[PDB]
Amino acid sequence: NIPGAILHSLAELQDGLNAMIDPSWRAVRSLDNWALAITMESTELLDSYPWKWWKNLNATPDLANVRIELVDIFHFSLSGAMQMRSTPDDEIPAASLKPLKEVMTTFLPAKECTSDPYGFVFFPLTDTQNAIASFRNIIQLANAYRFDVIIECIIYAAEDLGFNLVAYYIAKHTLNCIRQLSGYKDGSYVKVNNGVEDNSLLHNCIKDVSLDEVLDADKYVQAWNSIMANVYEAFQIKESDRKDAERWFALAKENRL
Amino acid sequence: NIPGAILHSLAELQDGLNAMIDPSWRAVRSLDNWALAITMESTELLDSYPWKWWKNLNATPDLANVRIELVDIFHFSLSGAMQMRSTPDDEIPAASLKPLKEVMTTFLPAKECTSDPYGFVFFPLTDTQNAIASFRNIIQLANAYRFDVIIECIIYAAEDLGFNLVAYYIAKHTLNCIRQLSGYKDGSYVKVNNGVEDNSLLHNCIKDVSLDEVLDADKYVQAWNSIMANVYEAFQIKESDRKDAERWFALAKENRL
Ligand SMILES: O=c1ccn([C@H]2C[C@H](O)[C@@H](COP(=O)(O)NP(=O)(O)OP(=O)(O)O)O2)c(=O)[nH]1
Ligand SMILES: O=c1ccn([C@H]2C[C@H](O)[C@@H](COP(=O)(O)NP(=O)(O)OP(=O)(O)O)O2)c(=O)[nH]1
Ligand SMILES: [Ca+2]
Ligand SMILES: [Ca+2]
Ligand SMILES: [Ca+2]
Ligand SMILES: [Ca+2]
Repeated sequence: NIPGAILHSLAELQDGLNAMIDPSWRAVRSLDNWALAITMESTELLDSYPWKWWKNLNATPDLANVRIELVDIFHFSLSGAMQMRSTPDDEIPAASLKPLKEVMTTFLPAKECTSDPYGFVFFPLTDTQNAIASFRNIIQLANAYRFDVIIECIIYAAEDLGFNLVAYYIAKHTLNCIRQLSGYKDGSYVKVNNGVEDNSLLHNCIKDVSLDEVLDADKYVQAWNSIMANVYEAFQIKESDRKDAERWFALAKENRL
Repeated sequence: NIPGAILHSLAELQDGLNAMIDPSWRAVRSLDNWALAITMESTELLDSYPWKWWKNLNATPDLANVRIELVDIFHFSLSGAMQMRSTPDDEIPAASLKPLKEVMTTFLPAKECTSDPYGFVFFPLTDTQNAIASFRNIIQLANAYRFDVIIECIIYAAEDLGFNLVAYYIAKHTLNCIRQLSGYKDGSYVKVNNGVEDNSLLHNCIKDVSLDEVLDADKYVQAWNSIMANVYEAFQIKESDRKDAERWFALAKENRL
């Protein structure tokens, strides 16, 4: 799905969000931090499905929420990948250098099913049993620091669930920025404001964005900016507290220098 | 901490709760089900701690909630252990028969610390970094079906956090029963009723119970019955909808026949 130059641009966005949280995030964060964050998000993903046999039987999967949780994993996976790229070779943990088969047991659904390219995520993801096996595997990828592999898995999940991964990433990226501006660190952010969850507003912010537009080498920057603005406008954020893509790219290009 | 005959009696309680959920639970449930449930609970446990570096900085650990989450893991671990005991030898998965070192990477805190007997959980559990390493290990035990090992870990955690594991188990066991009577399956249960979480009521139901009383070979049944009644009374449950220990033991003894 995603061209290399687009993925590089997403990483730059991720770098800027991470730096907003902590200027020297590479020096302060650890590979285990990102692995933990992914593990935690993966359980939020699974909680979108009616996996419990003792509660809410015959509930249908919250597939809309799944979009969000996939994008959250993606943020942490991009982060872990560049944490790895920045890790000196002699500080790379053994689990990430050993054969994958030696550090992971792979889980499979009972019923026959499509797979992603690797042997890890299963379709359709409308199916609870496919989702369970999928994200038990993701947690084991995380534990073995295979952030790049997790990234591929997410793109295929997004393909199957029939949503625009990149568009959703920019929307949530923007919300993540918004939360840091609005007291997320000090506990004053109202995440569920008047019964409504902040994530739930993001869907309407991406209805107007096409698959070709968000990945198109010429069009992507304008399209990402329009998602950004939609999200900032949805949260009543003043113009002067906003950033655009170019700005995130600029902050990354000087962070690299 | 816990004598063998007491653990056997807890298993009988667990068997009865599981049968209330599904009469033939051994035939319908799988080892992966219990492993998944433990994985999910372990993330709820970790969410009691200020592990996030981007939210609610300098929050203190919800150690009271930790008690509950530990007991939830215990319920699923007892369940997995007797699922294993009931699994024909040729259906036992390889991960549970291989050397533990071959199916698990063990996580350690950075700072020096006490351990439980096995090499898996770290003290004090007032420390976020100890908790993180502890439950990343628990999830890997779960994935390798080491339910009995998880059980030992929980007893040592309870020792360090200075609470009565068995007393808390009976209280939550009773609440689990109460939820099944009150529409948990069909979605009509009010878990957060008037802003208050049901689990949060359980603490006052165990203040009057001592460590010696709940494990004492003569006294344990009366003590467990009094916790049971306290919990049923805390949720306004009519006498005729209650069960006592003897009753759970009786239901187990005929389920075995
Ligand atoms: O250094 C970071 C830290 C967080 N994040 C982002 C990624 C992810 O999209 C987001 C997740 O934040 P939370 O887990 O705090 N909340 P979420 O959006 O999952 O809702 P919930 O509170 O229900 O978990 O945090 C970063 O990108 N970089
Ligand atoms: O077959 C089962 C299924 C559930 N259980 C119990 C064990 C555990 O104490 C309890 C957990 O139920 P939930 O996860 O539904 N709710 P919890 O108490 O963790 O609160 P929350 O909804 O916040 O997860 O279910 C059994 O004992 N046997
Ligand atoms: Ca989260
Ligand atoms: Ca999330
Ligand atoms: Ca739970
Ligand atoms: Ca729980």
